[PDB]
Amino acid sequence: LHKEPATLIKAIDGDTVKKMYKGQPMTFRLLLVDTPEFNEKYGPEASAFTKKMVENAKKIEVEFDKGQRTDKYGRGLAYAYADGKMVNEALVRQGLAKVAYVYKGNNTHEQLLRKAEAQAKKEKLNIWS
Ligand SMILES: Cc1cn([C@H]2C[C@H](OP(=O)(O)O)[C@@H](COP(=O)(O)O)O2)c(=O)[nH]c1=O
Ligand SMILES: [Ca+2]
Repeated sequence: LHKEPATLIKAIDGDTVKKMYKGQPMTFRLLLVDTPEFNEKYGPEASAFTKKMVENAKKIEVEFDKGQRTDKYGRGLAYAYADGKMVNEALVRQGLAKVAYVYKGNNTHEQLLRKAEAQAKKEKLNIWS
């Protein structure tokens, strides 16, 4: 896989971020994770975590996996990076997202994210508290 440029347009919630990619607006849904909805417990905390991470970044990048690049809603499916740190992993490591939606052929970073979730669980963080 490889990282590609994008710019932030708007953080939407814990696991959706609108970005400009190849010069076009696109809503990205973060691969391999599930944050709570805003109306659910830890939903506002997940939204805030993602928002701060992408708004503070000097450099946003997206990385597509090997398989489908958009979902049935037209959302881009990618790993998002903020100054080189993966947002998807950081959410899971903080107990603000579960590893989820692991479809075959778009699962390159699965084991990395599962390791983060185990550590969040051991620490009883947030969702795991
Ligand atoms: C993360 C992800 C979600 N989706 C779909 C599955 C779910 O369909 P349904 O909408 O029918 O439940 C939905 C979950 O996204 P949200 O967690 O954003 O709701 O998005 C994909 O198809 N591929 C993916 O990689
Ligand atoms: Ca969600």
